Amino acid sequence: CQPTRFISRHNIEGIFTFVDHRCVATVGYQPQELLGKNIVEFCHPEDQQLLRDSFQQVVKLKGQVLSVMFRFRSKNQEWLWMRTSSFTFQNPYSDEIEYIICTNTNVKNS
Amino acid sequence: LDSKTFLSEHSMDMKFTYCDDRITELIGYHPEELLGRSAYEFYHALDSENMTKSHQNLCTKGQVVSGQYRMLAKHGGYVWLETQGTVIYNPPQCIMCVNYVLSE
Ligand SMILES: N#Cc1cc(F)cc(Oc2ccc(S(=O)(=O)C(F)F)c3c2CC(F)(F)[C@H]3O)c1
Repeated sequence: CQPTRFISRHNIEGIFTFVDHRCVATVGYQPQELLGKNIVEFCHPEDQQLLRDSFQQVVKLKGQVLSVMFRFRSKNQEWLWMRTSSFTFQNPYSDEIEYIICTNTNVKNS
Repeated sequence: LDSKTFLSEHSMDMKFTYCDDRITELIGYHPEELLGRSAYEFYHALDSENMTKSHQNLCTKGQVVSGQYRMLAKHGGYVWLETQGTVIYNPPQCIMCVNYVLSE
């Protein structure tokens, strides 16, 4: 059985700048209910600071993978355990600000 | 009443841009730690869609009363509040929030 999962892109602050439509079946929101909002707003209070320090760190990790587990508030208002694997991308033909590519999977905490 | 009432100001994205210091005696936060953060970060999960709805009324009407919601306190637990919000448009420029704490 496939794990349920969607790709997103964020700015270094955590704001969703791109959301793959596989999100509907993963967390139940439409892409546009996510776009423009910070991923930390959907995060469990006890996990918000981890997630913010995760975003801060992924940019110092030289484009390598950072992974984080946290509880994400589904459109049912249930807390779903998420594993987000993220890494930065920066086109080396440019000196534009790097951004953050995430893959987001509903996992078991156990 | 009065000592349970404080103002905050928000950008159109709901981020804090200003808060009365009185929030410190009531909820524990320092106004400076609030700035740049969405109101969203702070609601109880069970209130969140409701606030999104009050928000939409605020944007379409220009003023609204939130009705009752919970804010996660600085040192754990949740405080109940009721807020009146008012959009300041110029020639939307910001949101003024009058926030009344219902509970300890
Ligand atoms: N938790 C919390 C909390 C504690 C506060 F002191 C203010 C606040 O923010 C609002 C608290 C209430 C409202 S509202 O009454 O205007 C509507 F959202 F309910 C609003 C906001 C932000 C806004 F964008 F201006 C606006 O959406 C949220």
